[PDB]
Amino acid sequence: MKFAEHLSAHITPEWRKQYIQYEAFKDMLYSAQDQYFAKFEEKFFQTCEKELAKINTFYSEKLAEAQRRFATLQNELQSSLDAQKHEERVQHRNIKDLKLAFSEFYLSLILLQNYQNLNFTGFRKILKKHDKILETSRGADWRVAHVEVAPFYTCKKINQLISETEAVVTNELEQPAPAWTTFRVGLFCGIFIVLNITLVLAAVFKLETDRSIWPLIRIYRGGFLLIEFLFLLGINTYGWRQAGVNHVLIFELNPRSNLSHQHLFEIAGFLGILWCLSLLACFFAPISVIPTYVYPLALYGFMVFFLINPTKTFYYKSRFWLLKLLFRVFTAPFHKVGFADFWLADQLNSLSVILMDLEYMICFYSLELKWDESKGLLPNNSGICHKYTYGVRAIVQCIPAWLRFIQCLRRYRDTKRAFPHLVNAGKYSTTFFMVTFAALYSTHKERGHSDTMVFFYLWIVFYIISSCYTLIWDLKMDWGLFDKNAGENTFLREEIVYPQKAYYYCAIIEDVILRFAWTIQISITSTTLLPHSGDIIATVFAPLEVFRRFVWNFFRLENEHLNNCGEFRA
Amino acid sequence: MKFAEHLSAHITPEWRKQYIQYEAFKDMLYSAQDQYFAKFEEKFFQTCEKELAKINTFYSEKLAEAQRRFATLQNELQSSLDAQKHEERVQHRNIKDLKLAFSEFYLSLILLQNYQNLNFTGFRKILKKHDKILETSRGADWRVAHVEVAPFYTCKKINQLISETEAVVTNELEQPAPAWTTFRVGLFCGIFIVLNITLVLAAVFKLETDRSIWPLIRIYRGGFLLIEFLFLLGINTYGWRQAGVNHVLIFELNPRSNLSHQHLFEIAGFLGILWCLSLLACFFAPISVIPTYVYPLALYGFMVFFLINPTKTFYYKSRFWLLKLLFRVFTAPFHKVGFADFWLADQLNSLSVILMDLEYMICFYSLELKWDESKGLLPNNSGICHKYTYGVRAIVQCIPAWLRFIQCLRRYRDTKRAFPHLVNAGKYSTTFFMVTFAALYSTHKERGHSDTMVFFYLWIVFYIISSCYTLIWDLKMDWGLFDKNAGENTFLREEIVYPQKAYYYCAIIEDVILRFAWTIQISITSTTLLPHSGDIIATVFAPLEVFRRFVWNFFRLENEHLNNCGEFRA
Ligand SMILES: CCCCCCCCCCCCCCCCCC(=O)OC[C@H](COP(=O)(O)OCCN)OC(=O)CCCCCCCCCCCCCCCCC
Ligand SMILES: CCCCCCCCCCCCCCCCCC(=O)OC[C@H](COP(=O)(O)OCCN)OC(=O)CCCCCCCCCCCCCCCCC
Ligand SMILES: CCCCCCCCCCCCCCCCCC(=O)OC[C@H](COP(=O)(O)OCCN)OC(=O)CCCCCCCCCCCCCCCCC
Ligand SMILES: CCCCCCCCCCCCCCCCCC(=O)OC[C@H](COP(=O)(O)OCCN)OC(=O)CCCCCCCCCCCCCCCCC
Ligand SMILES: CCCCCCCCCCCCCCCCCC(=O)OC[C@H](COP(=O)(O)OCCN)OC(=O)CCCCCCCCCCCCCCCCC
Ligand SMILES: CCCCCCCCCCCCCCCCCC(=O)OC[C@H](COP(=O)(O)OCCN)OC(=O)CCCCCCCCCCCCCCCCC
Ligand SMILES: O=P(O)(O)O[C@H]1[C@H](OP(=O)(O)O)[C@@H](OP(=O)(O)O)[C@@H](OP(=O)(O)O)[C@H](OP(=O)(O)O)[C@H]1OP(=O)(O)O
Ligand SMILES: O=P(O)(O)O[C@H]1[C@H](OP(=O)(O)O)[C@@H](OP(=O)(O)O)[C@@H](OP(=O)(O)O)[C@H](OP(=O)(O)O)[C@H]1OP(=O)(O)O
Ligand SMILES: CC(C)CCC[C@@H](C)[C@H]1CC[C@H]2[C@@H]3CC=C4C[C@@H](O)CC[C@]4(C)[C@H]3CC[C@]12C
Ligand SMILES: CC(C)CCC[C@@H](C)[C@H]1CC[C@H]2[C@@H]3CC=C4C[C@@H](O)CC[C@]4(C)[C@H]3CC[C@]12C
Ligand SMILES: CC(C)CCC[C@@H](C)[C@H]1CC[C@H]2[C@@H]3CC=C4C[C@@H](O)CC[C@]4(C)[C@H]3CC[C@]12C
Ligand SMILES: CC(C)CCC[C@@H](C)[C@H]1CC[C@H]2[C@@H]3CC=C4C[C@@H](O)CC[C@]4(C)[C@H]3CC[C@]12C
Ligand SMILES: CC(C)CCC[C@@H](C)[C@H]1CC[C@H]2[C@@H]3CC=C4C[C@@H](O)CC[C@]4(C)[C@H]3CC[C@]12C
Ligand SMILES: CC(C)CCC[C@@H](C)[C@H]1CC[C@H]2[C@@H]3CC=C4C[C@@H](O)CC[C@]4(C)[C@H]3CC[C@]12C
Ligand SMILES: CC(C)CCC[C@@H](C)[C@H]1CC[C@H]2[C@@H]3CC=C4C[C@@H](O)CC[C@]4(C)[C@H]3CC[C@]12C
Ligand SMILES: CC(C)CCC[C@@H](C)[C@H]1CC[C@H]2[C@@H]3CC=C4C[C@@H](O)CC[C@]4(C)[C@H]3CC[C@]12C
Ligand SMILES: CCCCCCCCCCCCCCCC(=O)O
Ligand SMILES: CCCCCCCCCCCCCCCC(=O)O
Repeated sequence: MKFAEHLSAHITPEWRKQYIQYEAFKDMLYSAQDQYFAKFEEKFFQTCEKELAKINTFYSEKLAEAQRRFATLQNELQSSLDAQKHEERVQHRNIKDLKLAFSEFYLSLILLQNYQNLNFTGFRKILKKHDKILETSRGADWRVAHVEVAPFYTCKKINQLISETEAVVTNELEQPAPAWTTFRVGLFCGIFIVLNITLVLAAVFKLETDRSIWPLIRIYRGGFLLIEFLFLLGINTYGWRQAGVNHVLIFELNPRSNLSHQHLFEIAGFLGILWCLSLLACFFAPISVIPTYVYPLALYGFMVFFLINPTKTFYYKSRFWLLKLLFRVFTAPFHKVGFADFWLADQLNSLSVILMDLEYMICFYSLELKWDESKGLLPNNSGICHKYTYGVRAIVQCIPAWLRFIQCLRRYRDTKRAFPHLVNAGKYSTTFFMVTFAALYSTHKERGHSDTMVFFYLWIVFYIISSCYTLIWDLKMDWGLFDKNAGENTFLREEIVYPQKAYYYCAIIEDVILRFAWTIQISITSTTLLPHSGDIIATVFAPLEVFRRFVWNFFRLENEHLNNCGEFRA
Repeated sequence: MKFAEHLSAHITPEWRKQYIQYEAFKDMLYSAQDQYFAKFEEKFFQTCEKELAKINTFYSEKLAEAQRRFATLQNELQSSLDAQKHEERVQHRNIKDLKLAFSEFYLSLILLQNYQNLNFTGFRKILKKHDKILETSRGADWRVAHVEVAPFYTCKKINQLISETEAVVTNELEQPAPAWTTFRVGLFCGIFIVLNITLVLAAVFKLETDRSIWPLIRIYRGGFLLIEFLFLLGINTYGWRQAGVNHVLIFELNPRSNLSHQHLFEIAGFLGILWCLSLLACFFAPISVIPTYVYPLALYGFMVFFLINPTKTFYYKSRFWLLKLLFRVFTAPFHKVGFADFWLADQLNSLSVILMDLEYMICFYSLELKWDESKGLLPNNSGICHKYTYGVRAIVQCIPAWLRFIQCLRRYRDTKRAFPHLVNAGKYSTTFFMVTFAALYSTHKERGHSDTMVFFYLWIVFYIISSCYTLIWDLKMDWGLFDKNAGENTFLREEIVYPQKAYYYCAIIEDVILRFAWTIQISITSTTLLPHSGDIIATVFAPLEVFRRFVWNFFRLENEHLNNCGEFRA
């Protein structure tokens, strides 16, 4: 695909003869590969010099007439304001015609850096293409000897031009997804809606409830949290794009190819059917010979095979990007950290239930599950797997904290700043004390120690420090709120990107309620309180917790683009 | 909505200042209404003269350079052909660039012809709007004395210019619906699919089959037939639009607003969801107190209220367009006939099973249904309603033939041509003899007359008469096939529109096959053969006749657009 034929796709035909004719210069690139060698390798560098001057002459002429039009647009605007200083109703209609003229020139300006960047990207593609076609390194230097020094690239006046246009718009003045991809979202949004209703009815009416269903819920709870996250992240990618925050830049995402919000809802929908089908099948058990415990591996196994597929199909381009990011996060100290590394490494800190539930499924299927009985997923009637023996659950529980804490220490040894790179380590180091004091208390109660209640105090004394540490932190720097430049935006930062100010006030209240209760759940599961209360409270809070991470994703990215608090891009 | 802002909506901004500025004159009109009288009328007969000359000067100049560009393209294309007469690879690449050049030139011709016709429409809207705002007839007189004689309207050279453009393209050279509608279509499709599978499973397993279920099928068949027809008609409109057939013209539809295929798919999906819900509810009967027979009334009454709703919401425009067409069709002799009337009155001829089932439902609910028992839709265990007593079934069966015969007679009386306006009369009149002889056979067999088998031979003899009459007719004039000007397209007409001829051959075979069984289906319903065989053969043949009607609709429109066989537009 080579960026070759898709280059001219996002180019207006009015400049068709003017842009780099990438499709043309490939054709005789393969001519010599099918058909002197030094002459054939130099002619392209002279051919690219033909395109060098063609874009050099046009851009400078366009740039010169753009800044001259910047005088003209200036001459246009305040004169309308001077005209402002039915007659005025036509005048602002004439202004709105001028706002169109400013917008078309802004659109005309928009085309100009594309005439630079698309060409600027268009060059390098044909120079490395020449670089393995003829096995040369001069092309890698030709972009340095010509492109990196060419007038159409070195002069960045076009970048600062729209910077004035955007400013003057805010001072004086003030592609859709393919139809098939939109349809498939509806089809997968409909099969998921009805299938849930039959699941509700099947549990209440058909399936019997005398047998304990606790193992079934604690096994299938892992799947639901992932499906909630992917769908909730689909709303996020729509919010960023609509608001205006350039998530394509902060994420260091591929500038050309990216997943729109419609694409995310399709992956969320498809897994929704498979999860619902597996749960519904386990109830009725239509096969009557295939055991019920084989269905959970079919569901989780399918997702794993979906993610790690070599086949260059089914979102293959975007699947490796996650795989590269996931591995770089897990081996945190061995690599540097960017915004992509930080984001995923933190997202796993609110998805800790899935990692825990993986341990339960592994233990249950290997210690307490009988592979000689058809219905084994539902017990006939006290299992180590759902307990905290040896604190194996505590070790996996602290895994998400380990990834971030190591990253912050690694992020300290490249810049040597105690603030805000070591204070961040404090907020992640508190969760280690959260689980340790919990596990020791529960074991002491089981043994019967007199000072068991002493360990209860620390687990409650250390309960609060964890909550306020991450609450005062998320509300001050991650979101950037509570600033001295509040002005009109009282208790807020000076500039807001999202339309309505009530949303910022709404999330401040919500980020406190769901934070003081979440730290109970991450520590309740270690201790033993009640078999019903050991699930009924962990199943009503875990789907709530991922919602908190969803709203926190709305403001961290905005505060990373407005102020660059993270200093990732400098 | 007055065509006012949507005029400028489908106008390229490059000519925005050149088109009529409908919004400004609307505003001055409401300024008048909010605030001399003749002096008002007089000064806006010159105001439209301002746009009269503005568009007169632009169009004639644009057409003057267009025909000069027509000389230019005639200086361009054969020069490429002369250049045609890797070198030739670059030559034909420049040839394709010149085809692109002719493409935006044709786009500019498109811009010119709408700069004529949309401007023409805007004139008539503003003049008529002035005709009730100030209660004057001069505006219509002005649209006759200036618009109807204007240089930009009287000179139709642009139409033949685009004709020449299409001719040269065929000689030498050779908007998407909003995403919400597509998503809704997908949602309804998925819900329908899952509910159908649930219905099949419930029928096979849960509901008991010892009791007779024939009344349920003979009641619920009509909704399925209607839904199938609507979905197939959506596919029909998609095929028409994609092929190039200008169905906007033959149907005399509104040039601006029309129902694209996805709207039809949405309506079909919604009705399918409702029908499936009604059937599934009738199966389980969850309420256990509400009787099972009220669900068909709920479904059919909801459909009726949907079609007759006064509210100007939910496809209101198309809704009353269909209502007007149906009213004009049913009172056939009192009105003239256009393509819409003929098309709907013929569509109703292949949907007779819906009327038959409506009659059956009326009789069953008025004569044999006990309104004092909850479960009555399923008989406990010989019903006059499902029989053919008095030939009420016969008369409702021949109703559509009566409508079409009356329409053809009215067309003949308004034209006085024995061909082709009287052979159609016999083709539609054979059905009366069909049903009369079938009913007489059945009655005589019930009585036990010796010459009942005489009526058997008479029915069988008239069977082939009815079958070949409409089969030869549909294959010769309605489709236009089997023409002497075959040439390469053997057994076909000289010009074909759809891409592949195998479609034509398959449709010929399909029509010949299915025309000999729909007649059996429409003739058995009067006679009595077997309670199982009565229902089964009709139930497996009814959903096929609508498919045959769809495939006939696929070709009748092409034939009338290509040859004007019906002579409706002359
Ligand atoms: C007891 C049984 C219960 C069973 C429950 C099972 C769960 C049901 C969940 C239903 C999921 C529905 C979500 C699908 C929405 C798809 C919308 C869509 O595709 O529209 C995209 C929309 C328009 O895009 P446009 O601007 O035209 O073009 C964009 C350029 N690419 O642009 C947008 O992206 C904006 C509008 C869409 C995003 C905002 C709203 C989406 C979600 C709203 C709430 C859905 C309900 C959530 C679950 C219930 C909890 C409240
Ligand atoms: C092992 C523990 C697992 C626990 C959960 C951790 C994983 C959670 C899910 C993955 C992370 C969330 C998605 C992050 C992406 C959000 C960023 C965004 O908006 O961009 C979309 C991203 C960019 O892709 P794009 O720009 O097209 O490609 C760049 C290179 N050309 O493109 C993307 O959408 C990237 C994400 C991959 C594509 C969608 C996800 C596919 C995976 C399905 C489920 C995997 C199940 C894992 C096993 C679970 C076992 C219980
Ligand atoms: C990857 C996992 C492996 C594959 C999983 C396969 C799909 C999930 C399981 C589907 C099972 C559907 C029900 C099977 C019925 C088997 C019999 C049964 O238990 O029936 C329950 C109920 C009462 O039946 P009863 O009279 O007791 O039967 C006596 C037997 N002679 O009789 C009924 O069935 C009552 C009606 C309720 C049925 C609801 C079924 C809805 C969902 C089924 C699949 C739909 C798929 C939709 C998506 C596909 C793509 C569009
Ligand atoms: C016991 C179990 C029973 C299970 C079965 C129950 C019934 C299931 C019926 C499912 C019906 C689904 C049909 C919905 C199709 C909608 C597609 C759509 O909207 O796509 C639009 C498509 C592309 O549009 P584009 O050209 O991009 O833009 C047009 C500009 N306005 O434009 C188009 O319209 C062109 C492409 C789509 C139209 C042609 C193909 C549609 C139908 C294909 C066959 C469907 C199956 C029929 C039922 C089975 C019998 C074979
Ligand atoms: C009483 C006996 C009934 C037996 C069956 C007879 C009715 C069959 C269904 C209606 C007729 C078929 C539809 C014809 C449309 C095909 C023409 C076409 O492609 O154009 C769509 C047409 C034009 O609309 P448009 O151009 O937008 O508006 C013009 C004015 N601006 O716009 C249309 O789509 C017009 C049709 C209306 C909109 C869809 C239909 C709504 C009705 C729903 C179901 C009706 C149930 C009737 C009762 C049944 C009782 C058993
Ligand atoms: C226009 C009419 C107005 C609308 C009418 C109502 C909606 C349509 C009918 C829906 C009926 C759903 C099921 C009703 C169950 C009623 C009870 C019953 O008989 O259940 C059957 C079976 C046996 O039940 P049993 O255990 O004997 O009950 C003992 C009571 N304690 O037990 C079972 O239920 C077995 C489990 C299978 C149930 C399958 C249901 C699938 C479809 C349900 C509706 C789907 C939603 C549609 C779309 C929603 C919106 C998008
Ligand atoms: O779509 P992708 O998988 O990303 O591959 C394309 C393209 O692949 P094709 O050779 O099959 O067309 C190649 O473009 P060229 O460099 O050969 O011109 C090259 O990838 P491969 O050589 O490995 O096939 C290139 O780089 P990359 O895959 O790293 O992205 C990339 O084009 P883009 O860089 O524009 O995406
Ligand atoms: O949306 P529609 O139903 O098509 O009605 C609009 C518009 O209605 P409104 O007055 O409510 O905006 C009127 O436009 P004017 O002719 O008054 O400028 C007029 O309909 P009514 O006067 O009956 O309301 C006109 O005619 P029609 O409804 O017959 O189509 C039609 O605008 P268009 O003719 O451009 O479609
Ligand atoms: C989340 C990532 C790290 C993977 C999941 C955690 C893995 C490493 C955990 C989860 C369940 C764990 C097992 C659970 C129970 C037992 C029984 C006992 O003999 C100790 C080891 C053994 C066999 C554990 C080995 C490690 C294990 C497989
Ligand atoms: C996280 C994803 C990969 C899901 C994990 C599924 C796989 C890795 C797990 C789930 C259940 C596991 C099995 C559970 C029990 C036993 C019996 C033991 O005597 C040998 C290992 C064996 C056979 C395990 C092998 C690994 C296994 C199949
Ligand atoms: C940098 C430092 C502070 C990080 C420490 C993280 C690791 C080493 C800590 C965090 C949680 C801890 C566990 C928490 C609870 C228990 C249960 C107890 O019966 C034995 C020790 C054991 C199993 C702990 C072992 C050490 C542990 C895994
Ligand atoms: C339940 C209460 C206490 C807290 C819940 C807060 C929820 C409802 C609020 C907090 C932040 C909000 C978002 C803030 C900004 C945007 C962008 C806007 O263009 C569409 C709405 C959207 C996407 C909002 C959706 C609703 C939202 C998620
Ligand atoms: C298709 C259009 C014309 C409407 C449907 C046909 C109507 C007119 C038909 C269908 C069912 C018919 C009824 C069926 C049975 C009987 C019983 C007997 O006492 C004769 C009249 C009566 C009561 C009929 C009256 C006319 C009727 C209501
Ligand atoms: C064509 C569409 C509207 C479907 C027809 C539904 C309506 C018109 C029909 C269906 C069943 C019918 C009812 C069937 C039986 C009776 C009992 C009789 O003593 C009085 C009339 C009455 C009460 C009928 C009135 C009309 C009725 C409600
Ligand atoms: C112009 C002419 C040819 C059209 C004739 C159409 C009408 C009048 C015809 C067509 C179908 C006919 C009916 C068909 C069957 C029977 C059953 C029989 O036991 C009595 C007569 C009766 C009820 C017929 C009466 C007349 C009828 C209604
Ligand atoms: C069953 C056999 C004997 C006959 C069935 C005929 C069917 C399959 C054929 C007959 C005519 C065909 C159509 C002819 C033309 C068009 C338009 C084209 O752009 C897409 C295919 C489409 C929409 C075809 C769909 C399939 C079709 C309806
Ligand atoms: C579960 C039944 C579904 C039946 C309908 C399936 C409709 C989608 C078919 C897609 C085929 C391939 C086209 C993909 C186009 C694209 O990549 O956008
Ligand atoms: C059964 C659950 C459905 C929930 C999701 C419903 C999504 C559709 C909402 C429609 C709102 C109106 C939007 C109309 C816009 C348009 O006309 O294109």
